[PDB]
Amino acid sequence: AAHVIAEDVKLLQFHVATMVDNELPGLPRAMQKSGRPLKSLKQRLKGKEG
Amino acid sequence: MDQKLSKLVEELTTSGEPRLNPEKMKELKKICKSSEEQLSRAYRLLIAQLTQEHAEIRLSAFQIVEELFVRSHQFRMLVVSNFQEFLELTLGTDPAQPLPPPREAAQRLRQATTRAVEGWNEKFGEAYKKLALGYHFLRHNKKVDFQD
Amino acid sequence: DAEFDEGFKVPGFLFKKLFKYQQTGVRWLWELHCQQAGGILGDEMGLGKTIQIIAFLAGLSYSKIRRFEGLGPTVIVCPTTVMHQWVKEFHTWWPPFRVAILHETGSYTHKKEKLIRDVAHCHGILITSYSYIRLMQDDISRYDWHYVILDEGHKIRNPNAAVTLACKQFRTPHRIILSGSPMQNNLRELWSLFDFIFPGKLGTLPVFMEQFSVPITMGGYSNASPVQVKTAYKCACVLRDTINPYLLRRMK
Amino acid sequence: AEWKILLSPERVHEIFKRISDEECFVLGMEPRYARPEWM
Amino acid sequence: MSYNYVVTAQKPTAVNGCVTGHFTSAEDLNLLIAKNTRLEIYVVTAEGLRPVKEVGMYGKIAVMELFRPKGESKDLLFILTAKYNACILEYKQSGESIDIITRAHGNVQDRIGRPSETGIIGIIDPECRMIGLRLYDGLFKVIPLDRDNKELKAFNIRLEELHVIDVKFLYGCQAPTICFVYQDPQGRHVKTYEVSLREKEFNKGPWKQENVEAEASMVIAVPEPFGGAIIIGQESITYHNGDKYLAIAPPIIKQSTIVCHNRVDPNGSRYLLGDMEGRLFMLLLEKEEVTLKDLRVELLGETSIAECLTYLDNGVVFVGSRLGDSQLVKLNVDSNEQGSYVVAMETFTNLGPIVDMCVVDLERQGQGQLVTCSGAFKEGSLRIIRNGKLHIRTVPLYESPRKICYQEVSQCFGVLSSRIEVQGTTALRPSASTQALSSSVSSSKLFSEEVEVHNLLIIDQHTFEVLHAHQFLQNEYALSLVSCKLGKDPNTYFIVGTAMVYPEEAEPKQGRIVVFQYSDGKLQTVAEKEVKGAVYSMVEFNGKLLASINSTVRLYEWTTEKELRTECNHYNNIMALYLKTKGDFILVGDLMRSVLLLAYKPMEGNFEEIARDFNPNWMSAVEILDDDNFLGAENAFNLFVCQKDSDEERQHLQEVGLFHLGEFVNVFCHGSLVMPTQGSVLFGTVNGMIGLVTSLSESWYNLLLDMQNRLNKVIKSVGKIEHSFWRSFHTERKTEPATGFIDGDLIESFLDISRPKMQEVVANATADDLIKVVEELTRIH
Amino acid sequence: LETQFTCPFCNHEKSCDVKMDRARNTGVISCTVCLEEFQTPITYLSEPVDVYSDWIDACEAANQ
Amino acid sequence: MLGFLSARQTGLEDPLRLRRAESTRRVLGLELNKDRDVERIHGGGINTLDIEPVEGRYMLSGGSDGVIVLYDLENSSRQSYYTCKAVCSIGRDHPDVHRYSVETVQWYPHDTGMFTSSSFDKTLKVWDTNTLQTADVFNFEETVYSHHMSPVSTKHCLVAVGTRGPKVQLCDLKSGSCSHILQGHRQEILAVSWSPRYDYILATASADSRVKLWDVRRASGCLITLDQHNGKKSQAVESANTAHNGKVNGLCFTSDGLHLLTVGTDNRMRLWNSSNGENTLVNYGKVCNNSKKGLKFTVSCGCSSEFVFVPYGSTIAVYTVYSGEQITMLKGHYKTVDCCVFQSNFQELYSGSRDCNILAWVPSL
Amino acid sequence: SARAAVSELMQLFPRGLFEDALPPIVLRSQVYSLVPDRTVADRQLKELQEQGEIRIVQLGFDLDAHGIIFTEDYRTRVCDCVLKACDGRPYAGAVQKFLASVLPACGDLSFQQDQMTQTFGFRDSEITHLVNAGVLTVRDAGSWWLAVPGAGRFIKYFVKGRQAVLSMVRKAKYRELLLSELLGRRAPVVVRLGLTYHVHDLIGAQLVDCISTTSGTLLRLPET
Ligand SMILES: Nc1ncnc2c1ncn2[C@@H]1O[C@H](COP(=O)(O)OP(=O)(O)O)[C@@H](O)[C@H]1O
Ligand SMILES: [Zn+2]
Repeated sequence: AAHVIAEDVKLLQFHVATMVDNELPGLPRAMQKSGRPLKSLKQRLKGKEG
Repeated sequence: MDQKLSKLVEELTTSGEPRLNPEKMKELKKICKSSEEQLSRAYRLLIAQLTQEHAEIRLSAFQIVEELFVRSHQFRMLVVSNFQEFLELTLGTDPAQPLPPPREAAQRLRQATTRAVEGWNEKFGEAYKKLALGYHFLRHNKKVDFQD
Repeated sequence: DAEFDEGFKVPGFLFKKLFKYQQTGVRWLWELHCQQAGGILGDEMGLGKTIQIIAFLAGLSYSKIRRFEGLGPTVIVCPTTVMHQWVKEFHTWWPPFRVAILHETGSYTHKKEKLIRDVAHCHGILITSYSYIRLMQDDISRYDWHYVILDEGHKIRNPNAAVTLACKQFRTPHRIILSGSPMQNNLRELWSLFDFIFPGKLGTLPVFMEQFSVPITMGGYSNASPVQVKTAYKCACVLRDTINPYLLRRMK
Repeated sequence: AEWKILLSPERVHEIFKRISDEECFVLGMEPRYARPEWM
Repeated sequence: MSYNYVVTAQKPTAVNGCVTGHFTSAEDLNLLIAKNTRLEIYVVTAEGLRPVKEVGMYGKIAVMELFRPKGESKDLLFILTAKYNACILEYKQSGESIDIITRAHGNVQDRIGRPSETGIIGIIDPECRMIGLRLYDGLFKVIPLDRDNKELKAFNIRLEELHVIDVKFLYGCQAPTICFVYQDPQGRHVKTYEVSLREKEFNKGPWKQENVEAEASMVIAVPEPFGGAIIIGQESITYHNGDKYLAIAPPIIKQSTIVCHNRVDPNGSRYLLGDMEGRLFMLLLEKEEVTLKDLRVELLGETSIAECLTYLDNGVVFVGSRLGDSQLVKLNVDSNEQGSYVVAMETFTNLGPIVDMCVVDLERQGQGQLVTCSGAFKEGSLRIIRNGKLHIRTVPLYESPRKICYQEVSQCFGVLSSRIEVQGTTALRPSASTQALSSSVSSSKLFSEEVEVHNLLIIDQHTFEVLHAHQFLQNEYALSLVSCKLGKDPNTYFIVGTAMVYPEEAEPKQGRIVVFQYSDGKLQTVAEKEVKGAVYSMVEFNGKLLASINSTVRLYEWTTEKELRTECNHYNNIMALYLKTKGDFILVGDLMRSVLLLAYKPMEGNFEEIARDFNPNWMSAVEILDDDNFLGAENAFNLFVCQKDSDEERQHLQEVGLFHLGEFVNVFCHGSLVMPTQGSVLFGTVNGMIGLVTSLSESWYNLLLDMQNRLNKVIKSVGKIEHSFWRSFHTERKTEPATGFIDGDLIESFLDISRPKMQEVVANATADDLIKVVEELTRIH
Repeated sequence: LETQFTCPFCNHEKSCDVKMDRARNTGVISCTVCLEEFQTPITYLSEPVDVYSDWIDACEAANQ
Repeated sequence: MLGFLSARQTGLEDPLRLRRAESTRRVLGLELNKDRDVERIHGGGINTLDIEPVEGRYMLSGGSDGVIVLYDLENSSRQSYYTCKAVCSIGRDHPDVHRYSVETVQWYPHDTGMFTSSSFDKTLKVWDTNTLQTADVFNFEETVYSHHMSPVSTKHCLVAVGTRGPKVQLCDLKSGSCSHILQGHRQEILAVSWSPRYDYILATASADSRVKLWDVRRASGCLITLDQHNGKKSQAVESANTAHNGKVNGLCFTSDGLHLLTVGTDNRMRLWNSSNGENTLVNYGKVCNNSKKGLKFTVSCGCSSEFVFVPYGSTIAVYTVYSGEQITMLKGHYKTVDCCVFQSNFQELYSGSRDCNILAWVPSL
Repeated sequence: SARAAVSELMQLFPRGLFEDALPPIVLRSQVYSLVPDRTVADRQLKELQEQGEIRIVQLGFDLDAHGIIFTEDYRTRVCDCVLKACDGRPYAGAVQKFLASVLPACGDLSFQQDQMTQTFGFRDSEITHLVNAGVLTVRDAGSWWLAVPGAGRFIKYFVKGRQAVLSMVRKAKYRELLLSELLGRRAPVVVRLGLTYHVHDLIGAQLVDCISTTSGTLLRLPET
């Protein structure tokens, strides 16, 4: 379906983007156990204690 | 003999007279009675003038059209052909194409065209089924107040 | 010689050996071929189906029916256990056919890809196991095959198995499935089967679940409500109506 | 892509991939270490 | 529901198809002539034709071609039926027994399709490999012969050109090849194709298309020595062979189009051509070493209008005519001192299209006597019928009659007659109107290539000679005619409704009712009445004149001033063409609404639509059988019987009997040719068939229906064609099984079958009672 | 608040839009698919959702 | 016209000649109702009309306001001028009225004892002619733009349904199995039609702007792929590659199922051969459509030359199918026209528009 | 015949305006102007295109814009100008291969990737070479239309000229005007291609009503 493939490419795009940038405006954070999000390659090297 | 017709309708329309000048009105009557393709030429003049953006000009054009309608038979077929667009430009049924200013001229046009449609339905309505359909369509779909 | 509707002739002596039910099955199968749709042989185990398929194929080639004149390069996906049985039966019943094995045992002793190419260019009946299809899916699915007979295809009941997606690549419409039990755990197997033979008939998979899997399955529970039982009965009747033409299921 | 058309990555890659070396050098993408379609 | 019985008073006589060949035996030169449903087998003797068999097809014979497959001793016969019943037949004579066996049979009708303008065309490849049929536009049905079918399986090869004029199978072709002329907006063209049975599709022709004469209307397949084919135009003639392009323009053919052809020589060096006018021509192909050199056209002479002709041998040519009497002629080597090499050898009587007919008890006997407007343009003649077998007389007119009526008081026939003039105007031949004892010209004040002229011919009803011929105005068509006395004065008049015909209007808008009185050998113009339209029909109605203007039926009154005065009008009619009367009831035959039972109310003095049928049938006749049983014959060769039903529902007439007569009923008329059944109405037809329809009783109808079922179960049709299907009511958009009718011919055939067959039929009373009953039924005719 | 509403007749979501002619104190709502058009006065407090809800009552009230 | 009668009586010309010549002459002289008037019952525009196949008497009609009205066309009165009453109605108070505009309504062919109807409420109800009660329903997941039952199948009774989803449903009326879908399109499906000649050949067109002739027995998607330019190369099954440059919202097989007429929102119509989908380059000029939903039109039958009655703005435009001539324009409506039907018995046309009118065009003289 | 009509219309092309860099271009609509039978016009144009005398190119400015160009003008101008301005830069050879292989073979309007990759052995690099030559432009991913280099100038001038002519007809009385009056009138500077050229285009596309009057053919705007 056009809308199903729309959603699945949306999901593949989402996974790549949250792989290099998790904290996006409006979009949900990639989730993980213990109630916390993940940490992307941009958080590894953002600021103090980066 | 086309220049004089255009001239005459030009004075009748552009003057913005509240009432038609009867002498050149009679000249137009006689000269149009001369020929039928010339009657169509006068019809085209009237249609062109009606589109132009001024309520008084449209009032003058509509009054001329009513005169010819009541007076001529072929003119009746010719106008009821495009009765759709004619009603659109005179009644302003499509809100996307309102009536230009002034407001007084627009209201006078509205009243006069309502009455003219009523009279035409009374007179030629059976003779032109499309006129009866248009009357009914105005009366219900657009809900035009014929008692106003 | 037995004469079918349009032009399908099978040799009379070969027709004679067949039983009543088998020749009925041959007629049904050729009708399926006329419509250009797939099908499943639902005959219970041992009622005799390899004979049916061999008879139909031999008659088709013999009939010279009209890309392909008569029989084109087919393929028979079979479990490894019965491959030499297949070769023996083909040789016994119709020895004209060239049957070449695509297996490590095999009879080629060269590059397999050469064997597939040669069979494709020779209108031969290539037999193979599911493993080669899963592995050689690139090479198998390029030769414009004619038939894709699946022996004991119920292996394919897993819709997303690599073998399933591998075998669902052949572009021909003539797909045959041989299994006396073409449903073993639940309706999803049935769905995948009719996905392989006739992709459209049952809807897309989630639609199929919602439309039949729930009203049918859930209505069979011990605690089923009578109204729910009637609902399941209705849907089961409807589904049997739907799938009737494409299963030929005779019991013992 | 509004004038509201959802533009796709493949469209983009094809468009960029045709850009010549000179126009991208003009844009500032140095053509040898940055080619706009590797984005 | 109603009960009726039709029967053949006289079999059809016109010929619509004739082919010569060796069918009875390999050596026999057989001449087969296809009368509409009678296939007459003759043997071409040294003199005349020797009859050998006549048989009854259950189908209007549309196609008839003789062909000899490979290995076949004598030619096989392939015949197609208008209802698309296909049959291949073989002649098997078992000594005295002549057994026309059905080799292969079947039906070839497509479920939906626009039946082609030029009618069914059936052709066979010269090598006898397949049969090509063109039934519907855009498709080309192909029936292989090599694949021996007992069912005549076929298949369709789509044809990118949709308006084909003609098609033929070219000679000298390794693969089957078709040439056809087709019409497109660009003009008329010619193209060729190659049939490929294995592919079931065409291929590129041996040679590409070409632009032809505008009216190229025939294609003639030349045999192998010359190859190619010959196109005959209205004006020019051409020959193509892919590269050879021979063209001629002999002016002699320009006057009339060439309608028919036949090859003379086995090599095809000689061809015959006949026009509508009946002039017979010769086309002669000049060879050169072989190839074609030159085309030549020469007038051999004139004959009856030849719908189809075939050279037999020895200069003997059979002229099959649908319009006039079929002819047998001798082609002389030398002209007959009039430019004519043809001399008539034999004439077979053909009641031509019976455009109108009237019964008279001439000689004041107890026996009826029919006088018919037979014939056509040049073959126009009157036949007179009596029992003596059916006696036939003849009275040539050399011009087409249109209506006839009898004035016993005047002892003459009012016979509308019409002739054609080419130019003011010039008559082509001396006809009855021009040869009259006396004549006059209408001079009316109401109104003020080749053209038609109408005349009213007053004919002695003793000597059959033209007592008078009052010619009508220029461009006036005398449509309907009636002999009667109106109002209260005793003068019986001849009333002629006419119309003003001009090429510029499709529908005549101007016509006049003219009342004449024939007295003292002279036709006096008693009165006139202008009307605003043609008068398609008038009829007396209780001392009044009921006339039929274009779409308005009105009642006219013969005033004491001897003038017509309208009383009332009725307008709910498309075109009120046919009118009949019984008491206060009228039966109006609309052009497509099929009936309108109009009952005249005298206490008011107007009309009332008592009822109407809403099935849109296209009428060709109408007649009232009883007070509440109405007969009507539609144009598609069917009979339907409408009966008053039993609210507004009472207004709906009901079609109770449906029947496919297979002929075009031109006219009904009450009467009987002879001195259990009730009423009697005779009808003529286009093919010269004369028939009789009568009522029955219920128990008799049931019995006869059962007998017909038994006969169908017993009697074996020619092409294995089921009788019920043959008589099934049929229309382009409808098909119903026959009811309420008892086929006369089948029952009357009860006699000519052997006793075991009666006992089989009468397996459930005795056979002798049925023999008596069928004899009684035979009595009425 | 939002401005596009399901057409009450052709049931196509977000297919109706509004034009508030504040000059004439009249707002128009028109279904692009079925071309249905509803006219009604508006005041300086009115909003599209207020206009739309006049239409539904007009539909139901006439549908009585 | 008298010449035709002479030729017919004399047997010169087959009666076929007169019949088809007169039918054409009637179709040419068509014009607005002199002697009919259709009773007014619809509060909204009329979306569809369907004159019955057999006897051509009764005429369903599906309003934009959810009501269905069943008409009678035969002049039961004794006057020359009359009106077409309404026999019954699925009014708004009936317990089974559609909640929204009725988009398609079709008699059951082979028997008037039934009629099918569809609506934008995602339902396809199967009524009874006589008892007038919805003896079934098929509920769908998206709005139903059009449906069509096969006009010739004596064997199968499938009902193609083109909805806003890209899947062509094939419901059956014999035991109801609405599972079947034809995979391949890409967007909404605005029209579907069954061939009149071949039982199983279904031609659907979608807003993604291509028409695709399926065979519903096969398992190989579609057969033919209609392409404006009919170039050499071939393609797989999608809605792509532009039968028209815009939405295709119209289909009609010509009278005997050979060709295939398609109007589309790019203001063009095209006549395609339906054996090989070969655009036959007839053109028809500029025919104005901008309807966002299905567009119904018809072709004449039993006339010497074949016409097509295609809505054109608020006017019906008559073209000759094979030649492209614009024969005339019928100008009698005030809003856009949406469906026209043809009465092959008497060569009459009925037209329904958004202005809540059903006009009758009858031949003059 | 359409062949004549395209010939005369090609004569009207002011080659000097485009410094003979662009081959003369004729719009299909103008072919409809001189040949009223629209269907015959299309059939005969298809006939010519099959024969290989002309090429049809999607000009893109309107979906119904198909430009008609003689094949030899196309080859001459492309070889001359492209190879001259591009002597040395690589795509000259690729364009030579294209003109040698594809254009004589298939006259099709669009080119799809599979055809060039397989039937013609063109690579992605060579396809990009063409695209930069101006000879191809992107229809879709992996799809491209044939094109004339430099067509943008002609397209811009044609668009402005068409709208200007339509405006001039609009501003005449009735929105009407006689054809002779228009042709004799002094052309606006915006109308760079000549008035007869644009008038044929307007008439052919039914943008202007052609009314045959006693004084000649009048132009009237159809009522919108
Ligand atoms: N008419 C027959 N003649 C000879 N052998 C037969 C016949 N029918 C079935 N058989 C044999 O029965 C056995 C089972 O048939 P097979 O198709 O191999 O298994 P299944 O019936 O489970 O598919 C085979 O060995 C087959 O040769
Ligand atoms: Zn809506």
